[PDB]
Amino acid sequence: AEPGIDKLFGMVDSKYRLTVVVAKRAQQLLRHRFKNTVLEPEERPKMRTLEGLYDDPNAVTWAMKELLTGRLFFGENLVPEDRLQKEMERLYP
Amino acid sequence: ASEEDRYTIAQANTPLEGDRIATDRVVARRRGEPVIVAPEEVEFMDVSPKQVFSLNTNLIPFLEHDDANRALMGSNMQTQAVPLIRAQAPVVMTGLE
Amino acid sequence: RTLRLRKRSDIESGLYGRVLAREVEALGRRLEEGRYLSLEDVHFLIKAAEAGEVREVPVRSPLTCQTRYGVCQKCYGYDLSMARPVSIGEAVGVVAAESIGEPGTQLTM
Amino acid sequence: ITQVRKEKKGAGMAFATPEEALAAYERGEVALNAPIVVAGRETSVGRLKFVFANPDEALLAVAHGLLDLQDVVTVRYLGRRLETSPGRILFARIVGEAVGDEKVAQELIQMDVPQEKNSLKDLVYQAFLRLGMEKTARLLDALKYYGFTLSTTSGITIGIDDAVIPEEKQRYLEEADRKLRQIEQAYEMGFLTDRERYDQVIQLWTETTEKVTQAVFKNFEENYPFNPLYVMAQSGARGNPQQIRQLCGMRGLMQKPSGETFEVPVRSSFREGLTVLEYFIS
Amino acid sequence: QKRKLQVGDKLANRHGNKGVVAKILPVEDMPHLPDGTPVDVILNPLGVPSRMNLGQILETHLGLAGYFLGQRYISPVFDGATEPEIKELLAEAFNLYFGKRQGEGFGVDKREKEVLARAEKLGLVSPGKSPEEQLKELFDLGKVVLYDGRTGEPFEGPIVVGQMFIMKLYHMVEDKMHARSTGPYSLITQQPLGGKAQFGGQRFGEMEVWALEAYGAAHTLQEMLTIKSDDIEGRNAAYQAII
Amino acid sequence: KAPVFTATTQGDHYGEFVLEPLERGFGVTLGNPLRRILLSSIPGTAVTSVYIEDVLHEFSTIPGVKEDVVEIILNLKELVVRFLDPKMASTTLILRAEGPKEVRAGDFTPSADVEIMNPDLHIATLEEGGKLYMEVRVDRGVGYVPAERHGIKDRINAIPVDAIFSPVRRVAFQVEDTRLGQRTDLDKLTLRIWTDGSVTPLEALNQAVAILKEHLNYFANPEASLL
Amino acid sequence: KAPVFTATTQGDHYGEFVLEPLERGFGVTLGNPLRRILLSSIPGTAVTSVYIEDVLHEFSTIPGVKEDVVEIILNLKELVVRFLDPKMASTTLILRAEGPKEVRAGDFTPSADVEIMNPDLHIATLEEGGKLYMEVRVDRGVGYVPAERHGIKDRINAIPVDAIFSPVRRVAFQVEDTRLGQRTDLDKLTLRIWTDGSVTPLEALNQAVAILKEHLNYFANPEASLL
Amino acid sequence: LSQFKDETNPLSSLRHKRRISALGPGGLTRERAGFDVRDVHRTHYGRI
Amino acid sequence: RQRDIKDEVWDALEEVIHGKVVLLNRAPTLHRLGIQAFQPVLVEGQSIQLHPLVCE
Amino acid sequence: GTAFDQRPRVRVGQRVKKGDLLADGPASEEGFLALGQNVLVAIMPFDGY
RNA sequence: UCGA
Ligand SMILES: [Zn+2]
Repeated sequence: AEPGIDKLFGMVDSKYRLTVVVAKRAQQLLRHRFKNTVLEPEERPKMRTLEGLYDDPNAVTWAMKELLTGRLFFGENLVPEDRLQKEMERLYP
Repeated sequence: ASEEDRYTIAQANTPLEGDRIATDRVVARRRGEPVIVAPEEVEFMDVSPKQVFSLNTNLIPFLEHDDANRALMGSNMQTQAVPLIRAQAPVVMTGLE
Repeated sequence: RTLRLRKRSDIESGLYGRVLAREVEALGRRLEEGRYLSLEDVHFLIKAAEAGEVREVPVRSPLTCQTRYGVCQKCYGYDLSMARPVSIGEAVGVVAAESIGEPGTQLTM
Repeated sequence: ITQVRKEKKGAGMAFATPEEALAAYERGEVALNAPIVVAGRETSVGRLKFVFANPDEALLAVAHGLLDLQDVVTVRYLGRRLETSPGRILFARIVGEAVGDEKVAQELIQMDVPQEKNSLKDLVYQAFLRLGMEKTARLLDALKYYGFTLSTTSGITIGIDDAVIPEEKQRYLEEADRKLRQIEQAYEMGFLTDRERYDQVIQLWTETTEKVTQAVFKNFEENYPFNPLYVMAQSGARGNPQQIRQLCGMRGLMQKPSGETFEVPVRSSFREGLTVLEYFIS
Repeated sequence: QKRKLQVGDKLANRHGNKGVVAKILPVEDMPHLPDGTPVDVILNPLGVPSRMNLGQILETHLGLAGYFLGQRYISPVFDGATEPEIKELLAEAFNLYFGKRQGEGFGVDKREKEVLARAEKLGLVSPGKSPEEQLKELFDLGKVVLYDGRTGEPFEGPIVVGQMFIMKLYHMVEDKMHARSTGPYSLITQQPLGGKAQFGGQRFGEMEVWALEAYGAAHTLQEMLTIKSDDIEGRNAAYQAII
Repeated sequence: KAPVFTATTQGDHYGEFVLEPLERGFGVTLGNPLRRILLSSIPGTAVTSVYIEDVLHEFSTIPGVKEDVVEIILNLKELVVRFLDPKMASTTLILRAEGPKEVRAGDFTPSADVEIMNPDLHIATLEEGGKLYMEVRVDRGVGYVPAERHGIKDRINAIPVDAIFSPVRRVAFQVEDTRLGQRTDLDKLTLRIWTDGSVTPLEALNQAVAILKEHLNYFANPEASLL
Repeated sequence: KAPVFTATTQGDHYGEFVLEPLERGFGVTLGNPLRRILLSSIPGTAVTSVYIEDVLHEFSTIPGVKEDVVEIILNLKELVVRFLDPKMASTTLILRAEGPKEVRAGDFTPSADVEIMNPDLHIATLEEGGKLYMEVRVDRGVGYVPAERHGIKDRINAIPVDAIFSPVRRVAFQVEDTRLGQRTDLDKLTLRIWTDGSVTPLEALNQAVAILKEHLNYFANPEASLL
Repeated sequence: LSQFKDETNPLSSLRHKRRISALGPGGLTRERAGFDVRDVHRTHYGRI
Repeated sequence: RQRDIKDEVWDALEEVIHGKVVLLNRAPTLHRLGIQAFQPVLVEGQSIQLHPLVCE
Repeated sequence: GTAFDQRPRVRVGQRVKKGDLLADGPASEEGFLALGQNVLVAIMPFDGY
């Protein structure tokens, strides 16, 4: 199975809540080209490659470990969507 | 068929010996009802059990050991067959080929 | 005319992943309400009933649910396939549908 | 591979000392898996002859060719003196190695008896319950690889003599013939009319079919427990009882397309072969 | 076009047992015999008891004893070879086989001794008899001693083998296999086409939709019914996006 | 002890080998790997390339010839030919059969560095006045590669055939008990080598053993690591 | 073409080595030979029968000791030693402990160049006043030799014991088809090997491969018997 | 009652030509069929 | 154009393959398990491989 | 799309009786229907494949 | 109409 699942499900009450979380965060990772994330070089989800070993481009896996640490924060009505989305596309290109 | 329902019809598997009836009790039927008969009431017989099935179904050896389902499948699959360049006829067949 | 107990699989389908409606006293181990059920729980109920301690099994059921245009978790049960309490925003209508739907081919007998 | 192999060859004789029984084992007076008696406490020849301090030792001794894959032997294996089969120890082992610890693993599994469908199922449930998703998945896959290759080593196959009709068929069935002669001589004596004759005959073939079916399974157990067909459908690999009955046994009477069941016995099994008649009715 | 049989193609026998090709094995590894002649299929014994067809079994036995002989076998339906006949065929072919190794400077293989010994436990071969006679019986039963072409070691018990008739079915993976990324659409409704040569995608049935909902994948379903299928700018803006 | 090794050949065709005594259970470990690589990595020919001045494709029936083209191809991969030189990669062969005379591997045009192991191999039964010109490139390589996975491109029609190299017909090893050693139940391994003549049983075993020991001592300096 | 060899090991216990990639079929070719030769060869501890004071039968219980005789025998089998000098192929270790003592593999009274690589093992427990003396016979060699084979009796009442030889426990290699670039035909073969501490896994391996190229180089001289 | 010949093999066209269908224009149709329709009558025997 | 599947492609599609997974369905669709999802692994052939256990 | 072929089984010349087969068919082996082949068959659970 |  996908590594670190049981704990993931163990976090959110709704089995589906996790999905919303993963989706939004991962998409945000694709937005900024991975400079947002709380993962350091050792935690970077490197994918095995014959050519050369690089970071896995897939946003989903990234989101997985991202929440796996717990450095993130998830909640409904967290902050107004305005300042929430305006300062996200600012900090990073 | 209508006339078949009339007489007493034995089987091809009857106790054939010396062109005569061997054992007293013999396979037979009327209208499709299995009944044991005697050397007297014998009226008709079968040419060969082959007639009790179709073409492809008759190309299956030891078919009496296979359930009807998979037999059916075997036959229609014989229809599904394709040509073969090196094709080799069954080294065990029913001799009908 | 001898009243017997529903065999294992029956109650296993009946009480598994249930939610206690009211408190239960049997065999010294008290079962508070709202507590879900597992094979351990269900088999325990089995044995308890075998002792003639209990017969009736009060539980919250979809029928007894007053949730409108849907249902609740306390009225439903586990997620079955996940063995854990059913998640909110669940497909339960379709769940049910398929659940009894797949067997549709196998009752000829 | 988890099956416990036992032989009836040794007859389970009475020995005061282990050594006597051992010499008897060499001379062929006893079987390796035979439940014989030593001193005041009975035991298999293997439980004595083969003694292992730990699984790996037994693994070496067996796989080296000095012992068969399933026999009654003695081992410690997580700090207890137990008498079981190599495939059993292997079982608990692979479970543990799949999950990552063999303690709880061995804890929730049956360490006595061979593992078939339902037992496996129970274990899977206990797994996804006490353990968690990924663990259970890796477990299952271990069962896949190991199991597949195990059946591969087995080479268990199917052949004409691999299901043999019990000797009880001839006897009980011809008995049913005599009984039919009774019912028929009744029908003309006035004691039995037509319909009730039909009923007596119908129950006659009922109980006949059951006598011979019972005979089939009993024969497969009492004699050839390692019978491939038997074992197969038995452990829930592939099959059902009625199948085994019709394949080796009496296939049983058929049903008219109108829905009123036939009065004529089909007798002979699939391997015996069916006459044209039986085949058509069926 | 010459089409060699590919991996995954439909094949079946006269006795009504189907299947598809799974991973053709190299000539190297294969369960050969003391003559070093490996087998060509190695079909699993499962579908036999469930689907109840013994004809393939008997056919395979007659082919076992018959391969050595090469003579043909006419077994008309309900009238033909029986257990005693084929039994004699087995005893015959074996006599001449043990003969084949006897004069060629061989004898009983230790691995075969092992298999015979293990089989002697369940009474598969009548005990008290020498391994020669025992292999006569075993071979007669339809099964002989096979050696794994991978390890070289024998198998725990005998394996029924022989000559049996099969067939290469019409359905061929080289044809049935199809896929499409973005193709044309129906005129009436922008829903994609279907069929193979029409270059079109699969349809998602009502029950498919239901199952998808049962999982509770909301977006997967939405994208399915919209972006992924006929949506106005949806498919277009999609291609744009991934591109 | 001393591993007494006796090596039996017969011709370039059929030969066996016996080594006794040996350690209990070893005979498996010897016998199978040998056979494995013995049936695979051994180079051979079974031709590849074929051309005829009369044909469209692998099908169209040549007048004066009983079998069609692809049947003559059924007779191709079944043809074994060895070169008298180790260093000749590719080659070519020329064939002419006119009149009502049959065609066989021996009917070819002999040359340097070529020998046919089966001149009695039937090709086509040529009827009255059948005229046919033929040419084939018989190359050498390893294993078995179907015609569809390798190209040719000679002339107007250049049609590949399967390449079954593997000159070994078959390998059968048997582990028996030998009286030839100190203890009890030893392994006398008899490896039976069936070859077609492109390579004698002896040298077949030789090259097999070569790749064996080589890929064996392939274990070099590794890289360790620990959790 | 470039059979990269990697070995990741831990302690004198475990090691896992992969040759990635390898030719199709070769990955299964080296698995079983290395398997059986690893387990049927490579000598080691090999502990035989031990005399015991006051202990006659292998059954009769021993006063002043928790575990019975047989349990102790198991504990003896588990132990592992090594001869520092190839000169000494046989030794007799001894131990004597009385009273309430904790009896271990460490308490074992030493010997000549024989060394115990297993310092902590629980052999037995002695109750108050428990008297014990034993002299154990230890040797070398490979494979497995149960109490049936070796008839070893040193002193009068000495009791034969199953001898553990090969340092390795199990091997059972895991091979899998891998993929690099194109051509799915590659082999990923992996080995899980155990060691009792005598030799580190890498050592056992290399020794095996030595046995391998040796027995492989057994083929030189032919003897021509052709029929 | 008229469709593409079965040329999948010789035995294909053979068998196909030897097959009979109760369907079509003036037989029964898919919508109407019972048990007795597709069943095998007692006197079927050496006929079908 | 030109079936020239040479390594430029065969190994790039790889770089996009890892992570995201696809779905497989076997008609009829009865249980939701009739549609499951698996990590794509490219294999030589025109056929489809699937885990033997979920096949049921 | 199934190929139709007829292979001559008679030599350059010989005399035959009436009914003797001079040519094969899409599947015909010497006057016998040849569907598949009789090739060697084993029965066992091989690596669960 | 035929596969599954
Ligand atoms: Zn509610």
